[PDB]
Amino acid sequence: ILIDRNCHKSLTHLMMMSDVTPIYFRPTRNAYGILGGIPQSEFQHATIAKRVKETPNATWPVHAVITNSTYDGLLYNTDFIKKTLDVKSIHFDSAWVPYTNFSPIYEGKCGMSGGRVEGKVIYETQSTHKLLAAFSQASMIHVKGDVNEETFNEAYMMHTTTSPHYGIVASTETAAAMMKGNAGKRLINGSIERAIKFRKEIKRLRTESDGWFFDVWQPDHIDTTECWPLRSDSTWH
Amino acid sequence: ILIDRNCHKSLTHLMMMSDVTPIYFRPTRNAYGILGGIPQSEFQHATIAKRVKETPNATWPVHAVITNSTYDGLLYNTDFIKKTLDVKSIHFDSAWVPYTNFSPIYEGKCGMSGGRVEGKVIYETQSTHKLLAAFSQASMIHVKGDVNEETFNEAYMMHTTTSPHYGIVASTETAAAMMKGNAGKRLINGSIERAIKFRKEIKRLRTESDGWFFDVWQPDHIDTTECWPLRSDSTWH
Repeated sequence: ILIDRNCHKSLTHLMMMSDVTPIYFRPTRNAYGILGGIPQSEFQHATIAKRVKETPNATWPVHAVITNSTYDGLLYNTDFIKKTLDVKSIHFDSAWVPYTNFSPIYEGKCGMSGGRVEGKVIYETQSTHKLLAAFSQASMIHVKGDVNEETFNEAYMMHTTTSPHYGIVASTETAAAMMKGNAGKRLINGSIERAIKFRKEIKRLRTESDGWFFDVWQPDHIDTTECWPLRSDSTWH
Repeated sequence: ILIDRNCHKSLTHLMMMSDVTPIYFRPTRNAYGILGGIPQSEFQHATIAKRVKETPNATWPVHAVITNSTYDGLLYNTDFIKKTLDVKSIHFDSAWVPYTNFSPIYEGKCGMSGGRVEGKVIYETQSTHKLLAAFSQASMIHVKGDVNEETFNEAYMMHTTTSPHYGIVASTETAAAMMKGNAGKRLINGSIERAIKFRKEIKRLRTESDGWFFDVWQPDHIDTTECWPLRSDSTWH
């Protein structure tokens, strides 16, 4: 497998249950300690083949797991990933970004963004309770492609319980039901606009106050409702 | 004579016209360059007699000239001066404080404050055009005591012109006429209150702004309409 080093404890637990072998991706980071992302060089065939070559008992990876976004909300250019990562199944551990479909700001920024990619199956495992409105221990597995229906259904049956809490299930479905229509679009756009307005006054109060004040790790000029790209020609990140 | 070192060019010009001999008072000063005042030790008999003793061709002083206030508006405790300065005539060059009588804030802070002092004549030479409302080249000489009327009238006639500008004379009298009644008291109290309110916001804007701001050389807590005394237990001065 190609597992992100910026992973969860759950992926480590998975690797300890199953007889698999890793190549770890190498994310970047700043002096703050914010876990950034994997460079573009570590998704092409050359570096993956090299890291396969200097790993004992390792073959060509048959699966890839990527934390999209990171813990601090750094989305990837997932179209680049789904085009150039030459594995037969790419998994996006989108625990912190489950709200993706419900605003066109996040177009091209999840596993389910864009159409059905050819030759590989895209997994996305939105943690619905985290950022949407759902009871805890609620999650989803969205696939994109063709999978063996009975084998994958049996694998799903393998890890879940047999008598589930129907409150959690009803909350899991009602979370998506809160997002159909105009009310869900109004929710997502209101949340994003409120976040942007909070960001604008926290930078405003920084320049209004005396002495020190709280800074917020964001581009120096933000005034539009978009995912602000991290540019190499700036140094805020 | 006992002339303040914090003097005007006019007093130097006077000393060059007349065959007199000085003992110079020694005012204090801060690092800003603000001319402070003479300490209390240099108005008693011991230091004056000493400075007479180590000055050639010098006798006991028959006149004293004191700049009250200074250029930066530092009034003296003039009752101390009129009690302990043992000369027969004390002159206060009150060019910058002509408005003294018109608010009880300045009680005990001019030559004309208090009653007729015994044994000496107090002069005060308010420059009326400076802080009151009068045309330029206007001034007054207020005396307090008994003077030789014809000799002093002849000395006054000696330096003034013979055909004066009656606009300046009318403005000189109208400046005092602006201060009788309730209108003059309202003028002086309004000016002092406006000054105090300006001082309170300039210290307020200092703590409101970011980075540096203009400071104002005044006590850290001012909220009353009084001449704020310069205390040895504080360091703002």
